[PDB]
Amino acid sequence: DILLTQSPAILSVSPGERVSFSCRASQSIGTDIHWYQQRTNGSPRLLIKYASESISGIPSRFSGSGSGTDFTLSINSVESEDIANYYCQQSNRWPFTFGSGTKLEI
Amino acid sequence: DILLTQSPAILSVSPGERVSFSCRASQSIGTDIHWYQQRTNGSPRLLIKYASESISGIPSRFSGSGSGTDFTLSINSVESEDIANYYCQQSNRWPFTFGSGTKLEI
Amino acid sequence: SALHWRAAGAATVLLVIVLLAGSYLAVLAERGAPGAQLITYPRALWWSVETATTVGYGDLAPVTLWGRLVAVVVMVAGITSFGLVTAALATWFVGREQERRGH
Amino acid sequence: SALHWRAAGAATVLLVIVLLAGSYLAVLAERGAPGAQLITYPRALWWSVETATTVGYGDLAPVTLWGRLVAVVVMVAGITSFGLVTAALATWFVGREQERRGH
Amino acid sequence: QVQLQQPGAELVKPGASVKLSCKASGYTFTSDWIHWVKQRPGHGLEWIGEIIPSYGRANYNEKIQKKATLTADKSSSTAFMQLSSLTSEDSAVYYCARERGDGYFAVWGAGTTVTVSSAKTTPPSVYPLAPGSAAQTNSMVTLGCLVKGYFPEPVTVTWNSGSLSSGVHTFPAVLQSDLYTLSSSVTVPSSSWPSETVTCNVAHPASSTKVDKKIVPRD
Ligand SMILES: CCCC[N+](CCCC)(CCCC)CCCC
Ligand SMILES: CCCCCCCCCO
Ligand SMILES: CCCCCCCCCO
Repeated sequence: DILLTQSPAILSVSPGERVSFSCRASQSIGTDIHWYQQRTNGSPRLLIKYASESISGIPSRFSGSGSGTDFTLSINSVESEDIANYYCQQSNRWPFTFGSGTKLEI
Repeated sequence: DILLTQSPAILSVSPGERVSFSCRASQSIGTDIHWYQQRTNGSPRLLIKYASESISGIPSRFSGSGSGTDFTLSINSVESEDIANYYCQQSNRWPFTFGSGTKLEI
Repeated sequence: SALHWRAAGAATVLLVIVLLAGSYLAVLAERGAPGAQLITYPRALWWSVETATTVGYGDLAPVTLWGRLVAVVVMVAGITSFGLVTAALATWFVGREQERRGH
Repeated sequence: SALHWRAAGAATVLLVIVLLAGSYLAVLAERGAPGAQLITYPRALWWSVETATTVGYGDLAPVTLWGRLVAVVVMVAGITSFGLVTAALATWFVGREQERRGH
Repeated sequence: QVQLQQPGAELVKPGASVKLSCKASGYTFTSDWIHWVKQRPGHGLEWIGEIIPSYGRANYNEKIQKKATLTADKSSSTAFMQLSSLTSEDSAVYYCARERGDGYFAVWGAGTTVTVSSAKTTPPSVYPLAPGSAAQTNSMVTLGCLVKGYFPEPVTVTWNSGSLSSGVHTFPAVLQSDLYTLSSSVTVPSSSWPSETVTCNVAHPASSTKVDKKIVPRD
């Protein structure tokens, strides 16, 4: 199975600053990584599909990059609504696996 | 040739607890790993074939997981009969190789 | 319409059905097998095409029994369909050569 | 039964025999070579099919001399058998086109 | 409309079994896969299994203990996950997600909080929280609702049927003798209260009881 490590678990950023989340895969998965957002007592919400493709309804400040084993979720000018946990998930090999998660605090 | 490292060599578990054995391959072998059990002064006994397939006669508490280089042999609720040595063996590339072995103690 | 052209068009339609059914059945057969990459329909359709054409890049390949049995059907359907097209072209050329010879 | 259809059926049966014999002889030839992956019969049969169809994904490939010589026979047998099928289809279409022309 | 509809909570005795649901709406194709994800309090997302309703084949995560069985019902467009022999380790939030066969989970359900305990279901008690007679108020004013003595989790508290969300805090519950207790804060301008009514809507799905409570001043 494919392991998805997200380090560090917590990222401290002052308001209005760019923040990058890291997701490393144990083996190459091309661009089959997907990002999700989960606020407190909320269900996960798809932010980015296939590493860098946008989703309708997601704010423009959310973006993604990377291919192979290293993938990045970037938030340009962080805001209070962006305080949540951020997971990555791979769809290259069965079964689908999740990352441990990275919390964003302001 | 393919190297199969089993670490640690000894696992201490209290009765009725799940225990996981680790088998790492020097290179990717898909799911061509097989698990065996050898009690004291006994011959090896096949427990799991092709990483996660069951064998007739093996108790239900034995299971397997993993693909690629990392493979796991799990025993749900360990019992006294489960005290033995556990080997993994790969069949992806010639020649077939064995793991060093992991002993289970209660 | 002559037979060999009707049979070619029928083979082309049949090939598209095999590609679509092969892509659906491959994902259904490959999910559940750890390490399998033929588990999403868009790339499964791409894999089926490069299988029926016998190109076989190697980016996608089935690992399960039924996923490989689906592959075999896709291979035969692709080789046969394109072969029937070649056979129809031969009939066209031979029929035209008979008229070119007066016979 | 006409020749070209009997020959096609004979070629199909012969191809199955080549696939089965090729899978047995590949494992017999590849075991003993360090790094060889064509060493178990189920996947060897899958390798033989994707060889006779000339798909060649790359998941399995022989490394020994006799394992590759077995591969060559499988390739020729597969190309020839499917080619004879195409040839039989051409005869069917040409024979039908003669009757369509009255001749 | 919501695409995946799950119950609020399910109280299961240790060793007993439960069957969860996930009613699907919206566009449904033959290439749809319904997934189930487990999330324990204080843990990440854990993939359980998948099922294709247009065929009925179900796959399961082989790394974890298999305690689930996935079924589907095309006549009602509802997938089911049957959990058997539950312990405290199985107490988590179980989401269902719909994948269009292309890898990602485009839509998630609200999740069913499964609590494995030996206790008994207790509906909550809601109490108003108004400032005392001697209390200097600024430009704003804070009101509250006390939700105590309920089991199991969760409770969804809204203010004025959801129309009031800005300035709303809901503190996590505390466990005290097999009973939970929390409070919810709301900050409206001082001029708006008590002229404009302020009520809290405490819904406890485990007991199928949703209760309102108006916040009127003391004397
Ligand atoms: C230029 C493409 C030719 C590929 N063929 C026939 C097409 C079948 C889709 C493969 C047949 C193998 C059965 C002929 C190769 C003969 C060397
Ligand atoms: C070649 C026949 C199609 C394969 C049968 C469906 C796939 C198996 C699902 O378990
Ligand atoms: C092409 C002839 C078959 C190969 C001969 C058997 C394989 C060699 C075993 O040493």
